[PDB]
Amino acid sequence: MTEIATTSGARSVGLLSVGAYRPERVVTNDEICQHIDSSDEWIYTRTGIKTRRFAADDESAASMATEACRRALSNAGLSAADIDGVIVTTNTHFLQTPPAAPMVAASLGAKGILGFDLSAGAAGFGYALGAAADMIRGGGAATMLVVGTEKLSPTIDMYDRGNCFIFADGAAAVVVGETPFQGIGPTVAGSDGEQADAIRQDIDWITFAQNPSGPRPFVRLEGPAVFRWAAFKMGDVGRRAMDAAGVRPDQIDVFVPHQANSRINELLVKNLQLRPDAVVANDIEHTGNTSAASIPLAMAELLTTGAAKPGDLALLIGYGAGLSYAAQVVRMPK
Amino acid sequence: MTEIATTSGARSVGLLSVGAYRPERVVTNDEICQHIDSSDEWIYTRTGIKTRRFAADDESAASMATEACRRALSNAGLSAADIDGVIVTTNTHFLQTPPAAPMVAASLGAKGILGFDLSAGAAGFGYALGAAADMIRGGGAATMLVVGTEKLSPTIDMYDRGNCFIFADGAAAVVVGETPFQGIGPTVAGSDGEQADAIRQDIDWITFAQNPSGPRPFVRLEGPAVFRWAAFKMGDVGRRAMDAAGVRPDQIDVFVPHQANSRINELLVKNLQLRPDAVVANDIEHTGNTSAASIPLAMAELLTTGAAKPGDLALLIGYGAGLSYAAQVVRMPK
Ligand SMILES: [Cl-]
Ligand SMILES: [Cl-]
Ligand SMILES: [Cl-]
Ligand SMILES: [Cl-]
Repeated sequence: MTEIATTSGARSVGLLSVGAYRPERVVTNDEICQHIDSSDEWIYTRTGIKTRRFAADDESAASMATEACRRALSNAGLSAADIDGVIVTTNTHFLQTPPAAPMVAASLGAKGILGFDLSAGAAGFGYALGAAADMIRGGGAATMLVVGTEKLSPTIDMYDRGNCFIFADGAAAVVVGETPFQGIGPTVAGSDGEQADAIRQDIDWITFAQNPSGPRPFVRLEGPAVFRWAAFKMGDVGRRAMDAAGVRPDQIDVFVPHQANSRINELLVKNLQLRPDAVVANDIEHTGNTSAASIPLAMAELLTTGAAKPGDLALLIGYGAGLSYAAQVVRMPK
Repeated sequence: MTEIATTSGARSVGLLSVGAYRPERVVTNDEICQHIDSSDEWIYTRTGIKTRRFAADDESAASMATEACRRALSNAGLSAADIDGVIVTTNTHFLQTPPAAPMVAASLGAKGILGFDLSAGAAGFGYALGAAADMIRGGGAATMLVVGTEKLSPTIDMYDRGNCFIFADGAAAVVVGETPFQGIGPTVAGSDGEQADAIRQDIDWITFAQNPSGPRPFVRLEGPAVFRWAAFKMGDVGRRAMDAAGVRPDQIDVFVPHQANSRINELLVKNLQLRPDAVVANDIEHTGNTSAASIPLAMAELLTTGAAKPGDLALLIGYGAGLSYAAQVVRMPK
């Protein structure tokens, strides 16, 4: 008889670049406060958000992903031909099928490359990044695109005084490939499925399709439940990720938690025992909560301002719907 | 520069078991023929389908996935405590969020384990299995559940003369873990995003939500286009998968293509130059096309009839929406 072959690729993998796409339209707190009894002062104090970007009607999660990938490729000095696969992570691709990944690949001029869509709420980026790293190390690919993208705005109920000022749109991609030294730490992930209702679409699409003249679905957020969970549990997740990467808290240069709420993230900083001079992502102020796109958007922001430098040691922690979390230590890209 | 650590897992990974859930309700060709001009004879001759199963109204992709996982765990002699992660592959989770994986995990009594949803049409199982193997070999997990699940019945237009008799419901799960010998070969995958319309939801959920007085969304299949692509291209994909696994066509005991159409799979059998006595999955006769669930359901069927034996060398080829494909050689589970 015979034995199935065992193969592998390059074990040392890193981020070669990040590229970001932020839709043109700025929406201020004042504009949001047209339909709720609140204020700019209240929203900012409670969430850290001042403005956010909304995509145009002719844009989609897929279209924004493609643009982010184009920019990541340019920032890496690479072309579509250099990519072996693409993982699209999103929760706002509004078709059951086909998946966005093949269309994104085709738009980039690499229609034939492997790829799929990964959905895990905000934790989607960490899972997709870990999955790309795993695939590359295993020899299934040499270089990959991982893109987080969300068009959340069409799912927002603008009268919902719990979340209409939270969610927003955008996309950001990383090129993942072989590096001289290890650039992506082990994935630390998990969930709490018992709190699946905390971030949800309230009416499923089929129930809706069978009663379309009735209420339509919107995203709902049980804010305090998520706040409590994230603020209390993500510190341990961070410690596990640093432990797995073999780094001490005081070695982290840059902290990039999912941009859910500034107060949650501030509490995490105070729990994580980072250096006083550690750089902390605050992209939320002008980006809001872009779920799956949040972390790569925040990474791009930090590099843009120069607050983060290429090579900086970064701790990434994604947390959100499903109650799903995913974290890893990485070295900052270009 | 601070160095980043790397974990390592098992070298030899395989399918420990499969578990299958087939919904109670049997739907005959004639019962489908009620809103179209066709016959049982025609459907069977053209597609290889005699009956299919429909899930009840109180069932979902997620609920079926859970039951399939329960059975897979039983068939492996394992409990939920033995599982480190779960990947749900589906294209019919009818909520943008939360993802199904955490709720499946919670239902099984392992609310905390890592997991995510992966969408790639019919190729989803191959991608998820590949990702599970990659994660385990990478040391991110030791044992995983990979479950393909589909509730397509509510997306069927009974007046669609091209596909109303094609799609169906069901779920099947595999336990993936360390094995004495190599059980999962290298992943071979790719797509054709230029043919993204071939299998699609015709109207996106948001456009639909904004126009309730218009048509509702249904799944559409450009049958001939998919037939052509699969019949002409999947042979090469199979040969690539066998080559990567270091096995010859004449060493394959079992061929498990996606159950899209019996005549496509018959053509593939001939093209692949397999042994005269090689066994070809034909679960489609009483299952129809269950997209992501199709391959593991077919595997379970072959094991049920005894056509496949545990340990048998099997070629898997998933082909479907997005135009996505994923293939690998595996050893059959229990
Ligand atoms: Cl604290
Ligand atoms: Cl989220
Ligand atoms: Cl069969
Ligand atoms: Cl499909």
